[PDB]
Amino acid sequence: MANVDEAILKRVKGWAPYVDAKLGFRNHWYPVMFSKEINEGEPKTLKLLGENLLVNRIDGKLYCLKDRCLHRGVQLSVKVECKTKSTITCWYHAWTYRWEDGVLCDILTNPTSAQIGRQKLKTYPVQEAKGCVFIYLGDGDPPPLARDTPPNFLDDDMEILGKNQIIKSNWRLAVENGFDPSHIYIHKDSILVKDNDLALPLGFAPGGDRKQQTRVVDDDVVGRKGVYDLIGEHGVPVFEGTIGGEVVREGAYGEKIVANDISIWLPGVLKVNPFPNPDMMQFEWYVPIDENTHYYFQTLGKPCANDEERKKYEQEFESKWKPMALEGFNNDDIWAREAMVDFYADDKGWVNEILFESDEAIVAWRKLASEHNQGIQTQAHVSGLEHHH
Amino acid sequence: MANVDEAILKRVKGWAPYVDAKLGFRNHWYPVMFSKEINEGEPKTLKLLGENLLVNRIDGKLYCLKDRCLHRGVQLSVKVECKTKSTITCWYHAWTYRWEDGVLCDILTNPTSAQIGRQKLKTYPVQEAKGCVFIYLGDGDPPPLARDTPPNFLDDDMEILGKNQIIKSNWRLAVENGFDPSHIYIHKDSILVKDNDLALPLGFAPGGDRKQQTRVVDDDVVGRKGVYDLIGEHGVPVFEGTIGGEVVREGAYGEKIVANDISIWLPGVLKVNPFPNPDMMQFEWYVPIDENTHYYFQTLGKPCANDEERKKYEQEFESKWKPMALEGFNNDDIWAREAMVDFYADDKGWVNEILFESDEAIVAWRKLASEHNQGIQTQAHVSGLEHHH
Amino acid sequence: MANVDEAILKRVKGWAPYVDAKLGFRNHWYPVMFSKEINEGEPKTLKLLGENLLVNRIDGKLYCLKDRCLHRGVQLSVKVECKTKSTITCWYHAWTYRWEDGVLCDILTNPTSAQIGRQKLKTYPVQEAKGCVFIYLGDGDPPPLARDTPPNFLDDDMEILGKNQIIKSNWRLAVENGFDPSHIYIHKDSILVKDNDLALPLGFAPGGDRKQQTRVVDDDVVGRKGVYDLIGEHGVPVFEGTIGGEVVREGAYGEKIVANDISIWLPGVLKVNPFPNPDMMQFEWYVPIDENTHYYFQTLGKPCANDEERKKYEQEFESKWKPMALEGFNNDDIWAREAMVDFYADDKGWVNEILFESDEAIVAWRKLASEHNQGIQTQAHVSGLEHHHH
Amino acid sequence: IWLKVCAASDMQPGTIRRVNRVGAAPLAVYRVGDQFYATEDTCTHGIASLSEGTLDGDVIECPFHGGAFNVCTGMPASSPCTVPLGVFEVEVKEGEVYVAGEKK
Amino acid sequence: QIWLKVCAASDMQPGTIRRVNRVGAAPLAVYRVGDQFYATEDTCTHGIASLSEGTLDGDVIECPFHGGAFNVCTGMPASSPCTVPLGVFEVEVKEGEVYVAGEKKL
Amino acid sequence: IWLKVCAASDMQPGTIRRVNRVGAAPLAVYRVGDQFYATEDTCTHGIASLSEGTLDGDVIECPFHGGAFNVCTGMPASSPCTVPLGVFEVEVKEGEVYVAGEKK
Ligand code: FES
Ligand code: FES
Ligand code: FES
Ligand code: FES
Ligand code: FES
Ligand code: FES
Ligand SMILES: [Fe+2]
Ligand SMILES: [Fe+2]
Ligand SMILES: [Fe+2]
Repeated sequence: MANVDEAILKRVKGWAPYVDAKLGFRNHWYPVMFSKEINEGEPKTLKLLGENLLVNRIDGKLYCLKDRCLHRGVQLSVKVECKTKSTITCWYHAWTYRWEDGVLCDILTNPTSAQIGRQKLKTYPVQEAKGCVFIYLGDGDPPPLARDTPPNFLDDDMEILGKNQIIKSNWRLAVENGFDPSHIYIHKDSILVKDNDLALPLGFAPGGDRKQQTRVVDDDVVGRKGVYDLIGEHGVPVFEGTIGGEVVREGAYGEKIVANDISIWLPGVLKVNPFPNPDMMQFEWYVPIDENTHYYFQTLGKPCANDEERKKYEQEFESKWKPMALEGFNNDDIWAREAMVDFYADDKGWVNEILFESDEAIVAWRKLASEHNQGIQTQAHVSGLEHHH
Repeated sequence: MANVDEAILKRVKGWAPYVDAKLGFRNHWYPVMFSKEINEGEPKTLKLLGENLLVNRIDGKLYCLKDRCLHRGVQLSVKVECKTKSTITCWYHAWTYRWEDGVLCDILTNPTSAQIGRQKLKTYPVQEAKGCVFIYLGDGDPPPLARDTPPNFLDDDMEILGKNQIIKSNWRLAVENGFDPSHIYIHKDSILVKDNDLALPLGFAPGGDRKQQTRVVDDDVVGRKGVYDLIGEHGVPVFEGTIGGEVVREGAYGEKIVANDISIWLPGVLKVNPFPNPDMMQFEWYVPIDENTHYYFQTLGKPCANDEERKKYEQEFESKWKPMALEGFNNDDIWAREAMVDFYADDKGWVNEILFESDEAIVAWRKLASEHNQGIQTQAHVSGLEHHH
Repeated sequence: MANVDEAILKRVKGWAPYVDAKLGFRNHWYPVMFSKEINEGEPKTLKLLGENLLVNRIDGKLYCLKDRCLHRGVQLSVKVECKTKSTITCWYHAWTYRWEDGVLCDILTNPTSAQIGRQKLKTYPVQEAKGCVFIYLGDGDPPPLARDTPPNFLDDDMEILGKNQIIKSNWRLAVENGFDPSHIYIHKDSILVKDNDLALPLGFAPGGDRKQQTRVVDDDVVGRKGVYDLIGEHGVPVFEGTIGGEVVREGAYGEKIVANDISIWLPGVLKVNPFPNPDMMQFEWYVPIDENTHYYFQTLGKPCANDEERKKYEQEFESKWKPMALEGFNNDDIWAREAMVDFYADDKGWVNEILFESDEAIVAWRKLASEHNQGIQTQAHVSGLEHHHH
Repeated sequence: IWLKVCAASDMQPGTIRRVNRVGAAPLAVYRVGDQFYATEDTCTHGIASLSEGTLDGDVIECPFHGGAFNVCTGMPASSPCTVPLGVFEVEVKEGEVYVAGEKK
Repeated sequence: QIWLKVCAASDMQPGTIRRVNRVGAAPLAVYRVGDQFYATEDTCTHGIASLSEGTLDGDVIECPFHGGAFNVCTGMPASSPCTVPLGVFEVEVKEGEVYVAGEKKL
Repeated sequence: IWLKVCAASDMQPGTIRRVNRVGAAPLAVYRVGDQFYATEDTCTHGIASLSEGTLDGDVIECPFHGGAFNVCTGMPASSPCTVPLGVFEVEVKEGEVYVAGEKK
């Protein structure tokens, strides 16, 4: 709330909460790194939803504390001092907190201080699943991780591999680009198309009514909320692009049929199936770091029944899928997102954009996100919630 | 309209519109490059009055389209796709526009879209004259280019040669420095003064009444609006510089008399005649790129009766006039403009400046510009004009 | 004088003026450089309290003029033109000013201008003491320099040596870090501790009542206004830091007793005595340059009876004190200050900070500064005062 | 040629009714007080349905970006709309609402 | 130490605050809201400020340091930045004398 | 010495009148209520003509930057002005306004 000019929010009556969520949605799980990236007793720093956080692994378990001392607000990470296995001591005046509950249990500079045991540093739930580290950037008891994950990601036999990086664009631009039916046009020359013999249209000529363009999911048992892109169920795919009726570009006529099952889910994770191969799936998150950047958390999943298969998949991922798909295909998505930054940077693009038919999918997502998000992260959450009696 | 604190505009009653015109004046022609800089079928990018533009040459004629797709607001130039001679296709979802009128004539990703033929990308008139490319950054049918050019620039026999570059200062600081009668002091040690034996005073002691210090032209046969600097008509040239009665500096006692006919014209172009030699003239524009920068578009004109004289002039321009005058003389004007940035950056210099006699020329220009400009460019023009019923 | 959100100032009822003083206090003397850094006839530029200034030495005496021409507001320093011994001429339209009174005495581009003799460029008092250059960033005749200096700094026998540099943090964060009794913890691994065999606790367990934690000075004959940190008078120093009752860190058990007499004085200068050695003192200023930066003006004093002792002191300063103390000890203070920038950058830290016992010293300082400062510098002072006398 | 849309009483004051036309773009019929007007249903600025917007007097506000049109003239009333809406004459006879088959 | 004698009920005007110092313990603050009496710890839970030096508005006490506030009856935070509840101490008037509990409730 | 400006009648209260003097800088005459005052016409902050300014009571506001002076004392009343204005003696003899040759 109060993230965007009220005049602008009053204009977008169909999805104001979404436009206001420049910092992301609070009270949702978010992947921030892979398990193998955080080692025992080796605290790591990160910024999520605008908040600086510290993550550490103690006796194998992950703990998350806000990286900001309660005293004078410095980042503990400037000079980490973990004097005991279960605690971290601020380098400034030695206020010491327990990783398990953030309680201020000691203060080396004043053992008699009345603050001892009467203050608590913010902590956030952390959970590891499929080799990924998820942090619940929210308050109170967290919901099951499954609620904030796409279908099948947590399947017992689904082997997950991936890559993560920081991209310079607001998370919403990333989400919309990923779920944008017609943006497929930017991938027409991707090495993956030719190299993996893909069938890939240039776009779609919609068919049927509005309701038929998507399937809004709000009745899932685990509580997940999302939208499926069904433009291809009544639409005629475009393989011959014309200008003035003359053919100037053609789509790809490969044999492999992929990405005909696309869905976006809160808090902001896309599921493309099957992709990049007929027997694989891609799940990618666009995690809010701050108003201008996000984590592009990419994962590819493929069923594996045992170690031999998991190992085989890993070798194929490193030598083919990572360079050819995650990079060779999605790299164009990265600069496309960056290209929309200016138009939306002053929040005016949310009013001036001129949409066309396929954007019906994006609109469905904006409405779903606005109605089922679990909270709007505000700058006040970052500095400290304010309230006057 | 509304670019500066209202409290400040309320104080500068003599020229409020001018102080408000931080982004320049809309509905005027502006030179942005030389004809030789844009070849057939090779689109060029530039920013004018804060707007990103694309210029292309098709069948020898120039066309200008706003470099911002109507759809998601990306710059078409990120990845230029001119698939047919007369059109340009956005790299994102393939919305295709005609260079001639900006009409959205096709959409490769959805040939059945109802948006086809119902939208138009902004276009701006472009005209080439004297080897220079002028763009009418305005709306509706443009006025003759002559209205926005100094007298004689378009003379049939006038041979124009020049240079262009981007300078880091608001356009108004550039205009004022150029039309400033006393700024001649910064040129006292210019190589041109000695090398071309120029007579150059340090300044002028005004004579007569202030009304006689300038002469405003409110209308020409073509609608020109400008001001002539007449400080030398009744003033006394100052060649000796004294402090406490002692001589500490001297002006140049050369034999060549130049720059005794100086005028400034809307939208912001200076004419110095004769300069840098008794048989030449200088015409220079200070074109607004954004609030912090401008194009310093310099040109030297010399009447030529035949191809022999034009060739000779070109040789003299390259070997002498460009390096000795355009660079050797005007380079000091560049850092002078940059030096005024801080004082006016917070808009407070427009209130706190302490003017003296020779500034009557600047005041006349500010009033002329305020009363006869054809429009104030606003940030809303850049993002999209707004009006709420 | 409106430098911060009014809602925030209304909340900090105990030291609102201080929180509002983001640009520093006007009408106080401030050191900006050392005497040996400004030579005869060679104008030097610097920014103080947000104002660009020019300092010149003429016949050995220092003069200070604002580095902004009255005409079109350019910095005269872009191209310095001192055409006569007592004047400086703007490089743009040649408006000429006298260093002694800032009067516009000539204009080379128009010697008949009505502005000549009627306008005046702002000048500021400048005084040299102990090899340091102090500028009175204020209006009207200045008070004695001693008012804005800590006790003993100006002692005839006190030989002053030091260094100065620009640090990226608001001056207030520097002041509080310096006067902070518990921040001594960040110095536990300083090379000075071992290399100079110092006794240095990790912190203090306070004793006595609130008023006993400090000594607020507001009756000094010279007008000095400051606060003494008396936490060690009733407190039990901490030499064994514990977590869960288990010792995890120890203080330094050296023989040299230092820093047991610490005081902060307006406009923002700390005195640590004795330091870094039992026979020396440290005086350091945190001078406002702009809202994001300050000069960290460090000086060390040691009584010297003659040139012989002054030379030995200089050699030791260069070989030991400067490297081992001013840098080896204080460098940690530099990044500590920088570490607090984000929390207070939006002014919100002034409301959300959770203080503990030893911060009583900081509170005393904030209150002293709020009540006894000689003026709040504002952005309008920087650009040009604005008003309507109604 | 005229299209019999509905009974005047089928619309409460201040409401909008979308009229689908096979092989053609849909129209929007607005009841402002006791008067009826008609325009194309699709906002000229995007893909929004004006029949799902907000009627304030004789001005229809688009549900997507807040753009607006005067339903009587079809001219834009609020940005970002810039392209005029197609207007259709409406006639109410014997309590029945008819809308012209062609824009005008 | 169960019941600490504070003062005569008559010694406190409605809407005032009185600090009660205790040897070996942290000070308390006794508030008079109308004709009723309440008590909490005197030290603000957000720092080192003395609530008896703040401003009482009805049954809400505002800290003089950062503007945080608490409800004097429940001890619950009423305004940011305060987040930690105050310990509440029972207060009784016997024979016109005000007494405050030596141990906080619960 | 004394210069003849005009008849007190020619000036309505709250108005200003510029007085051009041969071979000398211009003056400004102000009529506040039923009293007349005079000062240099040129603003001390620059080259503006105060006669082209706005009079509010006994305070004249410069049209260039909004600085102001009290016309009776010549003392600065509004920033950016800082240099006091030169004041000239005025005398109304026989319903006629006269201004002194030099500043008082
Ligand atoms: S800022 Fe962390 S203990 Fe003081
Ligand atoms: S942003 Fe250009 S076609 Fe979509
Ligand atoms: S800006 Fe200095 S003399 Fe003009
Ligand atoms: S789609 Fe109607 S205002 Fe944008
Ligand atoms: S000490 Fe009470 S609100 Fe901070
Ligand atoms: S010239 Fe009068 S206020 Fe500047
Ligand atoms: Fe993509
Ligand atoms: Fe010049
Ligand atoms: Fe320190």
